[PDB]
Amino acid sequence: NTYQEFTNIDQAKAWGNAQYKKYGLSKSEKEAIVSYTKSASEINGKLRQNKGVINGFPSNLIKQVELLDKSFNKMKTPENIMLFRGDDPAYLGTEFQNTLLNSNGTINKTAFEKAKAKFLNKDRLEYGYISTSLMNVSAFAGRPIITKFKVAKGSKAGYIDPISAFAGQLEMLLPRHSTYHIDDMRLSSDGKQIIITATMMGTAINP
Repeated sequence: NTYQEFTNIDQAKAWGNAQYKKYGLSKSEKEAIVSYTKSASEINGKLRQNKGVINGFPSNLIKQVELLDKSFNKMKTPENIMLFRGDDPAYLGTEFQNTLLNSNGTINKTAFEKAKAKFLNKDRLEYGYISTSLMNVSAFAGRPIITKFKVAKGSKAGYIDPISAFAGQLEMLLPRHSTYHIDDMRLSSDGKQIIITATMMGTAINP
């Protein structure tokens, strides 16, 4: 029914750190996660390019992917929670790359209508892992698309921030090959961003 939305950075940090302490990640799992924060766009890129098939990857990358997948057996959220992600125009498709944004920096309204027609009330499968934050952090202030994921209690989700190679993102990671349903899409008050609300469902990878 209701999803916890953190409104205070220290509260979010406190809750996240308490979750992390309980996971009991293996040494190999922690290594795989640290590496993921340094090289996510590459890993996620290869997963998208190959539709989740890792057979042709280098041996070290197969091992890293298997360790990440396995880590989510220890990383579940204990409550209904709201997660946040910032994205650039290519997230909506090649066609939006050079058309979503006006010269002035606002969302083009015709491009917006094409995006809702394409995505609103539809399912979407993501082959890569999904990096998110416990809040709408300053790092995505400049990003034209904000997604809010409703993640249900018991779902695979881990607070990896304490071992991230990068600071200040309140980072919660979700499994690869996950499906979410886009419930709503609207413009922000100042018209510079698309706010998407989505309900997270399952992943097809359960090692």
